[PDB]
Amino acid sequence: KRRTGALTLSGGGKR
Amino acid sequence: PKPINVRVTTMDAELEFAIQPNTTGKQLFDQVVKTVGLREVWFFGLQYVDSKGYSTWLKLNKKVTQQDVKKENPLQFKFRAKFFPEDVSEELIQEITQRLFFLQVKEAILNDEIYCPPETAVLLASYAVQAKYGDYNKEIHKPGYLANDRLLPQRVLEQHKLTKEQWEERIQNWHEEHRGMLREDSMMEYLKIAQDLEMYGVNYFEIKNKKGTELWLGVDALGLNIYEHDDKLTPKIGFPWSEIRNISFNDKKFVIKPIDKKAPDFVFYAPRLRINKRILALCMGNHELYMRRRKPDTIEVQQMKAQARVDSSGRI
Repeated sequence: KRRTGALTLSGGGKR
Repeated sequence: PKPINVRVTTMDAELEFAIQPNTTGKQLFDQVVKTVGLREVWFFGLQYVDSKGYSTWLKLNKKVTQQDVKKENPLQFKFRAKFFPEDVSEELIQEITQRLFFLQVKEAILNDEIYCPPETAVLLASYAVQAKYGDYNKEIHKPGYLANDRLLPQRVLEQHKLTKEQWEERIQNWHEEHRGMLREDSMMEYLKIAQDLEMYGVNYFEIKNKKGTELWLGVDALGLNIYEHDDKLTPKIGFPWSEIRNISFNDKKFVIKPIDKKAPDFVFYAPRLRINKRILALCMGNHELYMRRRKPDTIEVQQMKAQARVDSSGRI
């Protein structure tokens, strides 16, 4: 099983 | 442990392999790339249709059998380009790589998948006509030589009025001007034009807002885009990578939180959970490459573009 998910873009993390 | 037959088609070639219960997406890909002789792999992927009709990319990491590939004799895959560069001119380095994009984009336009106005069309066709036949020469290329060639999208044939010959005559005029144009340039010149098309490089998805209105969520090289169901050309709301902070999703709900907190959060709804995971999947990909293309060139890439400069330079 696998339902949720997210990707942080602009977050000062990746530059 | 009988093997599972598989068919992978390149743009201009058919490959037939044999897989297993636990052959990863990676393995398959790695092999296809090897057998084809393709190096700039970060642009491609194997495409297919799932049990429930949708098109999608094979996940490299999870197993080939262990994803909804439509159950049919030879599993059907299309080694087709997955991500498009921001400028076809200086990102597509090798002849082969340059190539498959040209052919892939051509088909798409000829199948009305990527819209194209009649003029731009005729010009594009002229470039392919240059790339296939070479220089126009009348002595051999008399009238109607483009009779047996597929050249224009259908939408500009059914919705217009010329005969096939007239149309041909236009391609013909343009063809005459592209003289002394090698096929490498003829092909690139094609792509340069095409990449400025409204639909070029966009992945479309079927969705709805909260009300229940039909909408298109597009994922391209620069970010997201929400289109009005009747206008797949003009974005009604764009979400560039830099204006988004974080993208997330629950079963059928998807949210786009803007980097600007004074701004509201956007939410659209997807038909099946699989689509939201696929949307996020593409967002990682493009974004990933959107950054890799704003940082210095990898050494490998360096020697590529280098070794490439010598393959079109000259001699004495």
